[PDB]
Amino acid sequence: REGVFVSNGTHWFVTQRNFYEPQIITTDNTFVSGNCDVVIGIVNNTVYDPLQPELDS
Amino acid sequence: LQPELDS
Amino acid sequence: ALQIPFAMQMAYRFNGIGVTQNVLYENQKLIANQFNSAIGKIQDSLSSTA
Ligand SMILES: *[C@@H]1O[C@H](CO)[C@@H](O)[C@H](O)[C@H]1NC(C)=O
Ligand SMILES: *[C@@H]1O[C@H](CO)[C@@H](O)[C@H](O)[C@H]1NC(C)=O
Repeated sequence: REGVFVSNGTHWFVTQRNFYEPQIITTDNTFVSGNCDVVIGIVNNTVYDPLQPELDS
Repeated sequence: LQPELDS
Repeated sequence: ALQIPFAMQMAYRFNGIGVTQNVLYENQKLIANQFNSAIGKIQDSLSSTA
């Protein structure tokens, strides 16, 4: 939604451009546009969903 | 959200 | 100077003008081909007359 995608060893994070601040790649940290097949340099990953930790109760 | 309300 | 992939720099320069980053990657080859062709036209314009 803002900033950039980043990778660790094998974790991935999102951060703002101008100061490193690694956060989990959640749906509320991200947004969707189209299927993958168009995109140059995309990577397979898990996007975390915060709703299911709530609705499981 | 309401579509997910099956829980 | 911090290194950044050029296609990601373009995505920010799009973001800066109020076009959302996805519109670049959804069109990357077309954008590159326009840009490359346009630089050809620049060279031709400067070749044609002083
Ligand atoms: C994530 O980052 C920390 C610091 O680089 C490191 O200790 C940890 O092992 C990394 N984990 C993965 C799976 O990348
Ligand atoms: C992503 O993972 C799926 C797993 O079935 C695989 O079919 C696909 O080719 C992978 N794509 C990339 C870019 O690795």
